[PDB]
Amino acid sequence: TEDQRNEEKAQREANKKIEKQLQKDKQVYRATHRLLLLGAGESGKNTIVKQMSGIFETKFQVDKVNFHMFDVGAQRDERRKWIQCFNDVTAIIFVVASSQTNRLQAALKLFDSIWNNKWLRDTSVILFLNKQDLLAEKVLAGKSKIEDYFPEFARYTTPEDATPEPGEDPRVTRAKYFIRDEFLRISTASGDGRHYCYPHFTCAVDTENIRRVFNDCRDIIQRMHLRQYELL
Amino acid sequence: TASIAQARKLVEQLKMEANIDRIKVSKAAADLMAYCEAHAKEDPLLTPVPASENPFR
Amino acid sequence: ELDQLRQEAEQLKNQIRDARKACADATLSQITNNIDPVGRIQMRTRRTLRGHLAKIYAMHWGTDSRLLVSASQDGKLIIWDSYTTNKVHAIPLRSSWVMTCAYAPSGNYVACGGLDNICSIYNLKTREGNVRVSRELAGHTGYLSCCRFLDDNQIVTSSGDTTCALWDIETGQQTTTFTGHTGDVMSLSLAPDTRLFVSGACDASAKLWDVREGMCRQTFTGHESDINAICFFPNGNAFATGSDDATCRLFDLRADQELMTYSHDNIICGITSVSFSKSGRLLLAGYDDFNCNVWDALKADRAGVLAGHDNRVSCLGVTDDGMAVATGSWDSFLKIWNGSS
Amino acid sequence: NEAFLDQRLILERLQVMYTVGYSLSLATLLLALLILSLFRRLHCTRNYIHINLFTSFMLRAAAILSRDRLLPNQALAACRTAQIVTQYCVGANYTWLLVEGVYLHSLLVLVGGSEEGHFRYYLLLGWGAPALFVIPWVIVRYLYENTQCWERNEVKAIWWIIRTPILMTILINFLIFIRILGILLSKLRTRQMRCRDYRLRLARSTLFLVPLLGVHEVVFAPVTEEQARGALRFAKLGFEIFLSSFQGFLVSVLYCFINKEVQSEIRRGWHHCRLRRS
Amino acid sequence: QVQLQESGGGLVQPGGSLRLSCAASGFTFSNYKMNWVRQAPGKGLEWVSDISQSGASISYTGSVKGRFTISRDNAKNTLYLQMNSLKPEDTAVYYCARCPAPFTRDCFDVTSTTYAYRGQGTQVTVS
Repeated sequence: TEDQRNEEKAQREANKKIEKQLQKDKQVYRATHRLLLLGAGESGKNTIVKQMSGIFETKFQVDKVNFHMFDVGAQRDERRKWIQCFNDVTAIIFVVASSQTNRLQAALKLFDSIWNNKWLRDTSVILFLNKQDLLAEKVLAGKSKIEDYFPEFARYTTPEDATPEPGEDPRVTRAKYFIRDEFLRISTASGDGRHYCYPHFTCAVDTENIRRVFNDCRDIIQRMHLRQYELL
Repeated sequence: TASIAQARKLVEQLKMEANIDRIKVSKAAADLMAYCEAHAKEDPLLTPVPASENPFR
Repeated sequence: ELDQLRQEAEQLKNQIRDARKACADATLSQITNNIDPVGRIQMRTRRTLRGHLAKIYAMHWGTDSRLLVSASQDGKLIIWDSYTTNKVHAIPLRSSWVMTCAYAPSGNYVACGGLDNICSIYNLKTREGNVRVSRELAGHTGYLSCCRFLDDNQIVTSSGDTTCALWDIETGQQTTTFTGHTGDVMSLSLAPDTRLFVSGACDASAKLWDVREGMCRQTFTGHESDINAICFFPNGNAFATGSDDATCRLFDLRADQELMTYSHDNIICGITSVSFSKSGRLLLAGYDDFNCNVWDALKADRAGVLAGHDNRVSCLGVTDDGMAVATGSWDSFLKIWNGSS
Repeated sequence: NEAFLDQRLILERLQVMYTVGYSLSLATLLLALLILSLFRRLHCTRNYIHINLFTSFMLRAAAILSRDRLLPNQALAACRTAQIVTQYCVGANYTWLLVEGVYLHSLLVLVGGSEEGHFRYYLLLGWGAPALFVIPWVIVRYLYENTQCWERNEVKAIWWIIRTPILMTILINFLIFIRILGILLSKLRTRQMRCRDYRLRLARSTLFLVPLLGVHEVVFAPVTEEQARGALRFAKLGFEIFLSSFQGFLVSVLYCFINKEVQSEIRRGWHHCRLRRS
Repeated sequence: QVQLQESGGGLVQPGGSLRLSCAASGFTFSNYKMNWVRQAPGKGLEWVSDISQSGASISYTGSVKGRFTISRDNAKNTLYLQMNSLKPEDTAVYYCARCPAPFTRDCFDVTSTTYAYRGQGTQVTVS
């Protein structure tokens, strides 16, 4: 009857308008960048949020590029169930207190679980090793914490390639690069996916962490595009 | 400590779920078969309906 | 003191095990050896729905088995029309991360929730014709796993913390608190007569709650890992549970023990969703190998395979009428399968 | 003469190889178009650009065969139409290679945004530039110095007028691929990977810059079998013929099948069809 | 249902030896990665060791490397930890945990205070 035709046509307009709205939203969704701020304990998550009800958001745009910072704080301790929800993000900004129990061991056991998860194997990670000044003070104070919590630390020499410290303590630089090597060897142990790790040293309180995040996100996007074109 | 209260509540729950009585698994299987055979015909996925009245064709 | 309580609990557990063993008389697999096999099930996809632009965690068939509402991580809640493939409504959500949805039995409201620890309800029948948030349900601590409309006025939802809750939309606050679980309450399934429900959590066990009285009745510890999906047998006296073991299992309330197991040698990946056919014979089960399966619930013999999905099948729903079967997956496609002969 | 018989035999062999190369080019191009049109899982601006490139190669590899078959009024009109379509499509091939390179470079260097609304501009350029620059050539040839079908171009006025846009487009392609190879080299040296990874750079560079051999081809596109005396004469007459045929074929093949998404899609389709059958 | 219950424990002198055994009877023992976890009397839970599905990949937490030896017996459904040359700092309440999913090389939520697949306490004291 004519009533059925009229109803079907009205549904057709409705579908057309809704699809136009979806088309408009597609550009914004594909343009924005999603980052998950997953930090272990109180390692500087709040101050990193400041510098850039269950979940928190900040819609900050840098260098004409938008971003999302997902600080999932008020969830439960267990992470094996809701962390599968974050396999579509571009990067997982990881924060470590490099200064109760061994916090570095817990950081490593969280990082390698993230790395080896069969759903997050396609998602890249950015490491921010906080508390560089605190680590420097601890090492210069003659405190035997890392040296006896990591037996392998004694048989270690500073890597030659990276040493941009103008006048910092050589032992402090050795500790920094030892922890960086620890995380990097965990990352490079298994290459079952198409993800990378970018370890930084968050020390300066300026607007440099945002620039580092932007550079690493651009690198991730370029890598995924080149791999999609099979050039890389 | 709160562990004492947790253990007491667990024991109480075990008591109240042990007070109940069960039913023979053979009778349970018989009931399941009876339902399955009774409603077997009205199953558009088990026995496909002819495409004339299929709405998703 | 505490050791005495532990010994008492162990003794009661042993008593429960002995009672279950004594009540075990026959085997469902033994007694089904004379039933006619279902045979190969041919299920060709009829409609494909491509409106979504991000992975899908939940869809829910409507009461009349025509409209289906599906949720994606892009913060959209699209209400489809299965027959004509049209979209009736699209609702932008406040929080992008939603892990569940529910279409009301009355067809008026729609629920949604996720990592925001909040359940949001979008009434679809307004004078202005706008899908506005009717009520917000806050009070849960962890993420919100599943929500299921018990009626047009109440709702039962299970959160990440070891706690479910029976809400009340008119006043907004919890009416009953269902405590007793040990891990994250992953799934939840009401009864056909909305008298009981089962909350399958990550402690490899499932409970049985009576909504009005509000205390647990039975515990079924058959599984050996996290339980991702749960669904009652259409009769209302049995349910099937999916887990990361790659095995479904069939419990019965009256027998208070398992009946039979649907494990297969070639399946290694876990189970996302489990559902029954209208008659209760077929047992659909979505897997992580991106290949939904069909099981003969009485014989543990695979009848057919609903292959065709690129990514893991995160949702699986059989229509209330029993005609179609919609399988959304992380590749953001809803496919509506159907039977033919 | 034994030598002259040798020339004749090798010329016949290279001619049949030429025809076989275009036939295989048509076969592979139909295969690629059918795959990218039927799989339905690959519908994006990149695959649309690839489809347009492959259909331009269809147009060339069909018009050139028609011209060869019709080459000795109905016959004169058919020959002139074939020659005009051949010129337009050899323009379109390199314009579409340029559009592909531009799309990749913009996608790889854009500072956010990810503008996917430029497909209209890409299509307009890649299908209109060639005609925009060929029309004037057709007009000037028809009105002044009208040859019956085509021959060796008499004047630089006839050479430049059509070799200019192609040369400019291939120069732009060379520059854009220098930029893209620089970015890829930076990425590869960031990981400090193996000599195999280093060789991957040169492999991808050559397999994506074969079109440069193609622009050399179209600079020396007319053949006429070039009866002369010498060794390099047939050396080039064979190498360039194989270059054209294998260039069309290698674009068609190695720009499509290496795609992991299409490979996974076809493997999935094959597995699902096998399971459904048995 | 997993029913993880350990053994051993007690009081030993500094520099002594102890042998902790873990008994599992509710699951397929050979498809899961079993890892030990200890909790100091005042501090929080601390991962100490692990072992792969077959018994090939073994890791330790540091300050226990070369002193603690972990082994498993698939046939006997038992997990072992041979701990040698103890210190007064080693006293804790050791828990025999278990990764949640099978056939996986990672497991989260093992060092958490509300995990469901770990055993009861095995007090170990050094004086």
